[PDB]
Amino acid sequence: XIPAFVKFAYVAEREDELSLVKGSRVTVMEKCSDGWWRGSYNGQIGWFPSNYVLEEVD
Amino acid sequence: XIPAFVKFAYVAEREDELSLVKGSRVTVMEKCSDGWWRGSYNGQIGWFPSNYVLEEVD
Amino acid sequence: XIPAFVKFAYVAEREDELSLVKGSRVTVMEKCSDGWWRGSYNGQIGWFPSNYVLEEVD
Amino acid sequence: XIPAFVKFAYVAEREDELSLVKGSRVTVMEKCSDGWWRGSYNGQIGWFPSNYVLEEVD
Ligand SMILES: [Zn+2]
Ligand SMILES: [Zn+2]
Ligand SMILES: [Zn+2]
Ligand SMILES: [Zn+2]
Ligand SMILES: [Zn+2]
Ligand SMILES: [Zn+2]
Ligand SMILES: [Zn+2]
Ligand SMILES: [Zn+2]
Ligand SMILES: [Zn+2]
Ligand SMILES: [Zn+2]
Repeated sequence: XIPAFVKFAYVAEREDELSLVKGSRVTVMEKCSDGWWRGSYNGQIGWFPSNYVLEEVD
Repeated sequence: XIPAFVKFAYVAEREDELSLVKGSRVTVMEKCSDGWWRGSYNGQIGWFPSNYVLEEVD
Repeated sequence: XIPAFVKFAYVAEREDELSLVKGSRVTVMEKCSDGWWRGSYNGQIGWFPSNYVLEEVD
Repeated sequence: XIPAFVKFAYVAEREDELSLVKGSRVTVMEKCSDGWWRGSYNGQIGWFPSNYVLEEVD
């Protein structure tokens, strides 16, 4: 599975979305061609807009 | 928007799924990395598993 | 199935939501305890917040 | 939040579904008029069909 870093804060707006905390690491489980990604953070799973994060370049 | 052709029949199992008629042409609007695609057929819009279809860009 | 009248305009904000036009009639197919309802209007199906509509009293 | 007890085992068939262990207690957070309920069990959150469970308010 694929890690990404939160560049911008995101407050979940629907119950199946994941709130993103600026500076944290999320695990991306799934990508959609429309730019919504599904991932996990701190025991929570859900959808977020991909342009709030940047995939880790290791 | 992209055409795909139905190889195997698929009965919608959830309310947001599209039933696929064998041999028919569907318009794929969206693709997700877990193999679910979203498309339309004869007025209807829904998700379906991509291993039941075959993409065209021929 | 159960008709309702749109009291307030709603512009769909996710792809599985239904835009509501002020004054139109929607068919409600499903209600959720959190207040999201699923219905159809003019060949479109999707979710909307129930407090934008009023169930028809006939 | 409301307890329900699992009568029949259920294997999650979609990524947003909850697997139900027979005999276990789940917390139902939400109910939809088509018979899908959303609940939690041992850290996990997901949808499941309500005819596999039995509500308590005893
Ligand atoms: Zn927004
Ligand atoms: Zn999408
Ligand atoms: Zn790194
Ligand atoms: Zn199936
Ligand atoms: Zn998926
Ligand atoms: Zn809103
Ligand atoms: Zn809900
Ligand atoms: Zn009337
Ligand atoms: Zn099933
Ligand atoms: Zn439903």
